[PDB]
Amino acid sequence: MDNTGKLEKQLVTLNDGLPKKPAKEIIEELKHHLYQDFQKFFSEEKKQQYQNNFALFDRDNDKYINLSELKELLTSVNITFPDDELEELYNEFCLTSPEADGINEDAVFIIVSKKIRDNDKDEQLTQAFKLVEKAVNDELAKTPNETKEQEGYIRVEQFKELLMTLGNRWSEEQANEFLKDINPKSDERINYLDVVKKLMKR
Amino acid sequence: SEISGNYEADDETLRKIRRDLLDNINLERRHRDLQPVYIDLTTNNISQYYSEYLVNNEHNQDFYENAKVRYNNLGECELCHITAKFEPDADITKEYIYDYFMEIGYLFLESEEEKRIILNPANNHIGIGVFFDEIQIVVVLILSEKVLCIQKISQPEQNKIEIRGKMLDENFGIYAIRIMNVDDQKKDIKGVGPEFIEYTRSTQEWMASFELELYNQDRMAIEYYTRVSPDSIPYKKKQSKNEKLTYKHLQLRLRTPFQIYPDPKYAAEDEKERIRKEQEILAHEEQERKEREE
Amino acid sequence: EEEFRLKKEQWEIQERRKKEAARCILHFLMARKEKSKKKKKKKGKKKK
Repeated sequence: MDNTGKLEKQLVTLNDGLPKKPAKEIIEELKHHLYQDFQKFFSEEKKQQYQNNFALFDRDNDKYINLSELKELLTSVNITFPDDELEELYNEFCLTSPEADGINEDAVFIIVSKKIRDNDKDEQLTQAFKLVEKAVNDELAKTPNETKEQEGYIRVEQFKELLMTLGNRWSEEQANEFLKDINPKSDERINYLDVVKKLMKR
Repeated sequence: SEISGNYEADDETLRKIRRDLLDNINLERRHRDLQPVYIDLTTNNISQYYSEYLVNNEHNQDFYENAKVRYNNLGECELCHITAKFEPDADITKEYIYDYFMEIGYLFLESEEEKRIILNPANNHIGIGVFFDEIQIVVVLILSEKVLCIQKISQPEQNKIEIRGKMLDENFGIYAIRIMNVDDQKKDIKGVGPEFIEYTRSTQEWMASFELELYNQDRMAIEYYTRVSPDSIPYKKKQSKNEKLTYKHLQLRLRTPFQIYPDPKYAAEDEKERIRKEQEILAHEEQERKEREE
Repeated sequence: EEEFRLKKEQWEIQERRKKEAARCILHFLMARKEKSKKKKKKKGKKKK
């Protein structure tokens, strides 16, 4: 009795059974998970087109194309990477397949996966700005005594719970940083347009 | 097709069965003088997924571990799952299966391993997933020991989240509320520290109000961090212009894939069954009082 | 008839997809390669 103590540390230990399967099978299943998103991200036309821009640079028919051949495939498909990003992507697959003289057909497909997957993330994030501005303007028109300057300006209470709807959940904890990062200037209002710029720039 | 009929299950009934197993566990815990179990988002989602996988496939330790990795699970976890077949010549009905789930909870209370995992005093987060097919059913429970558990996540103001959580650890007070991209692990998407957190140490509860719009809200999780000696945390304290939060001194405690707790549907359905419970109880007590008067 | 027309449209789509597959197939062997030279003469007389 007497409530003698105490603050005790119930240390949350990350011992939740790291994948007991061998690293090889871990790799195959991770690859399958990556390819599954590929399947929907790219129409069958895109899939059966990337070979029509992979092989001729894969002149040797070994199913492996160097970084230059990968970039040529990208240019032919009208999808372009920055030099550094494309080189990194090609070299990562070359390392993961040391017995491969570059990036294989699957490697090129995955590189396009990353490209148009970043593009789709940006497009969803952008379409988010459209609904955000729609709601901001509608609520501002619901308050006719508030100047149009607020178009773009939005409250802290007008900027949080939109993190429960679309894409891949930014929870409430994933609703925190941007505030500190962009410094609401003692007003707790930060332009959703400024958030458009920053989130499109990341 | 002509002979075998469909057996689809309602989401409302799924939530009913899951929370009823949870409440039976809580009732047994209080009967034995044990702490009631809160709904951990990670455990709940992972257990639902695992039971859904179980009804059509057998237990897979590697598959469960990979699912936990994808969800970004945190902390030690204990799993209790059971699959049972229907009678060869017995009719299957909604109330039949619901009383069968009651009996599944009773058999959990009658089973050593699963009851022990459910009632472990150290473990303080529990998630339930109930699933089944035309031939069998499965119940899955995922429990863990953690400091902070989510008691309320609301959507009152369209643009002001509020994940209300209670810290089950005294040394640890919620300090860091931040996460990184599940798809982009290195991508520290969004998070804050005490200056934007309302922590009441006595309950060790925490709320907060801050900003982030309809950006990426389908899959990823919720990374609740805590600090030692909740007193030292400058909760909702104005950080100097040259002062920014440091998560390197902040301990990750709970990674629960984001979901409204209770999600408006969960909350409304739960209030529905509760209110009907009090309605039935009042009718029964009226009848009992009349009988006692006679 | 409506189901048949829908199936025909799906078949046309699959034919276009197989043309894309042929595009994949006709993109590899532009150059290679090495002199299938010596002996494929085994040509048994009994025909089909």
